[PDB]
Amino acid sequence: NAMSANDKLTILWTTDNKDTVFNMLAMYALNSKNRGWWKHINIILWGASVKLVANDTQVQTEILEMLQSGITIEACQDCCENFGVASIITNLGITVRYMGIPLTEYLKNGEKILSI
Repeated sequence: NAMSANDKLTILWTTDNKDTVFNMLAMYALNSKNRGWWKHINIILWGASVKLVANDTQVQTEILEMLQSGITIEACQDCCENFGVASIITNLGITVRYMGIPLTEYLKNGEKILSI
């Protein structure tokens, strides 16, 4: 059946704790992608994290490196619109879309999801 069933990691990134963002989340995602530990890595920006990414240039630098490595990053469009940052987030190369259906599907499909 499925040809990639154990090859994708999803991270639900809600935290705005910079220590955890830099030293756990970005470091593991980048190394995983670059070394082939995970063939596919998707990061969902939803919650306090959306404000952090919009406002913090050091975090933006990490976002750009992650995107360059082939990690996909999508942000909750409701959050982006409520916080007034959709243009900023889109301009970083992050996909902005309504996230309710996607998250539901990821969970229903039995994805491996680290909720940070």
